Amino acid sequence: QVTLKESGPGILKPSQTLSLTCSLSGFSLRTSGMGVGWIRQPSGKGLEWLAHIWWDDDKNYNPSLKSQLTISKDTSRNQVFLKITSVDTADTATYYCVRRAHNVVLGDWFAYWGQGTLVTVSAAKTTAPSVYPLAPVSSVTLGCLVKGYFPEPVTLTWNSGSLSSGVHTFPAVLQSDLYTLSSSVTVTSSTWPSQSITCNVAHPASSTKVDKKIEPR
Amino acid sequence: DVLMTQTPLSLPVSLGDQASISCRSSQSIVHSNGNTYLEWYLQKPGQSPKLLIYKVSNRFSGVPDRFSGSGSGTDFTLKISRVEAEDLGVYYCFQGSHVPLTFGAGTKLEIKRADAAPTVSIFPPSSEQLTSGGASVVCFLNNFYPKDINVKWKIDGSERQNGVLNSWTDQDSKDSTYSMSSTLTLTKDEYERHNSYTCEATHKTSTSPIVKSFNRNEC
Amino acid sequence: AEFRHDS
Ligand code: NA
Repeated sequence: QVTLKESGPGILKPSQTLSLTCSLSGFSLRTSGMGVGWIRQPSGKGLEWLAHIWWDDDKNYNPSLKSQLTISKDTSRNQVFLKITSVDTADTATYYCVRRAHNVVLGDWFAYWGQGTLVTVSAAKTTAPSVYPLAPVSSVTLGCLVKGYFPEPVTLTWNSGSLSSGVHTFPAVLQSDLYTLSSSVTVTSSTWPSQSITCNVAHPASSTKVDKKIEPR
Repeated sequence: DVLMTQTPLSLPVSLGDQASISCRSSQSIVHSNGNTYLEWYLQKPGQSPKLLIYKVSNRFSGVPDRFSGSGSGTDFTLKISRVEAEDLGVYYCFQGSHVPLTFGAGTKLEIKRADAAPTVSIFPPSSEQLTSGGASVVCFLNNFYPKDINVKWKIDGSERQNGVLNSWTDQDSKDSTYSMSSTLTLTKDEYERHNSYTCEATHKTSTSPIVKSFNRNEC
Repeated sequence: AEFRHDS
């Protein structure tokens, strides 16, 4: 019954301006000593505090980003906003808005966090990946290579999921402004290339669906 | 800015073991009101962080009393007497005394297990990629422990730094191993000017590096 | 530099 829900664009280009919103309920930052604020976190990385707004309109900022930040509020439609100007690829992160009071009764701490929202600052345009098989040069390992796609995400299976044990599908990474990812499969040698091993890959945003059988060199 | 130095950044433990995490401010974080706003947070994968401890040693509602925080001023500590599955995740210590509010790097609470050398395999560019004008060599390093590992690429004997990209998986659900994937990306032109391609892995499961390589001709 | 808390 006390909740925080972050709203964002999803995506925007560098040197543009990010506008975030946070829908409060189960409480007012109207009430004395109440405050709400923002903390973000790049994929797989640390937590960076950004800004906090108090019931009385007092505001606090991170020195690093004193020029880019701009926290605001709206007492009766019950919402809090933040904007970062001239954004860039490093501002790509998950953004949480959290609650915190400056008095010992309402809870002087970050007890309540919203589930968050992903902002990704990219100049990329939708791009479909190129899907490549990786056959080897006593169990045998094969792989799939899915390269240069934007945006996230792609999905991968092997033999449409009937294969699963000994599969490692790796976190995707940036190459230029495109994502590349890979997956591997391991089976006993008395299986491949005697049986057939298909790699199945999707990239919904470009409607791309590829099924790539591996073959021996 | 008061930096918060958690040590260790990674803490392998067993299930039901005692576990401790140091967090040290660069400066005092006792607020003039008298309080020390040193908080501890747990983030599990795919979740937002959760408050465990506040004001150094006060356990948050619902938190099991096997979590305790101790300390004063600058030196702070989080202990877990009998570690359980659900405790696993990243622990952040935090100060709310001095603006800018700051967290530590994060101590990942991961499980320990017997050591295991990685299963390396190399893969040249496929026909498909080649007829596109690009060349990537892929090396997998699967099911190893401990998580730390050094990979090198060598082309015709010389080490290569630029144009490489790595990806690591989180500790596996079953065997608690880590896996790694490394890709070296070249222009087709550069690929077909050089012949020998080598993926070399060193790990504290051998003094010898695991070497996997091929020659472009015999491809 | 101090964050705001009630005394
Ligand atoms: Na817990």
